[PDB]
Amino acid sequence: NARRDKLKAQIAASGLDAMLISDLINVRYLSGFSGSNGALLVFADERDAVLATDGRYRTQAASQAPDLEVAIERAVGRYLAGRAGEAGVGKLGFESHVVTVDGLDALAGALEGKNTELVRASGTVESLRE
Amino acid sequence: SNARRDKLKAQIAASGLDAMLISDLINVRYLSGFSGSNGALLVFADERDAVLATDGRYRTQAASQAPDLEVAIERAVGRYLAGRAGEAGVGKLGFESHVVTVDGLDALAGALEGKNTELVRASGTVESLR
Repeated sequence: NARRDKLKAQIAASGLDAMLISDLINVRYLSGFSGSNGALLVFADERDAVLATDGRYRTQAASQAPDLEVAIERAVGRYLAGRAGEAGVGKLGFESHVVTVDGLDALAGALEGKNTELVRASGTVESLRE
Repeated sequence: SNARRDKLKAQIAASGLDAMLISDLINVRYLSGFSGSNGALLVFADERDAVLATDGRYRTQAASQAPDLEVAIERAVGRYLAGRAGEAGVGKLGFESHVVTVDGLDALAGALEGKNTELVRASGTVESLR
C-alpha cells in the first residue's frame, strides 16, 4: 500500500520502529477501514500492518481491508501495543492528540516487561497529506 | 451551592483531592448549566465557589446559563484553570483521565510547571455521582 509505505519512511525518519494509529481519520486513510472503532499498527521495516477492530466490524474489515491481518479484540489499541512489544519494537509511536491518559496507561500495561518505549508521534500521518 | 457540585465536592474530598478540573462538555453542562462547545469547570473540595472558563463566543451564554459562577474568558480553558488551581494553592488537582488526552495532560502539566500542585487521575468521577 503506497500510503503505508510513505508512512514507513516517516516512521523511520522520526526514529521509531513502529506506530500505533488511533485517530479514525488516519486509520481510514491508511487502511480503507471506516468502522467507528479501530486501530492500526504499522512497522518501519518490511513487516505488514495489523488492523484491530471489534466483532461488530468483522465482516466490514474483511471487505474494506482484505490486504491486512485483522485482529478482533475488545481493546484495540491495547491489543496492538501488546503485539508491538511481542514483535520487539523498541520505540512505538502513538497519537497523543487522541489517546486518553487512561488509554496510555493501558498501552503501557500491555508492554510491561518488554523493552518498548511509547513515544508521542501525533502529526506523523498528517505529514503525508497535501 | 449546587446539589450536583455538592455531591462532587464530597467525592473530591473522599478521593483525597483539593479540587478537580472538569474538561468533558457533558459533565460541565451537568454541573453548571453551561452548554457551549468549549468550556471547563474548576471545582474545589472546600467552600470556595466553582470557576467556569470559556472563550469569548460564550460570554453572553455563560452569564445567562450559569449566573451563579465566576466566568473567566480564555482561549485555552484547561491551561487557564490548571494555572488558577496552582495560584489557589491546590495540593492535588484531579482531572478526567478517561477523556483528557495525553496532549491535554501535557498542557495541564505545563500550566503547573514550577508549582507545587500534583495532577491526579480521577477517572469517571462525575459519572460516579449518578
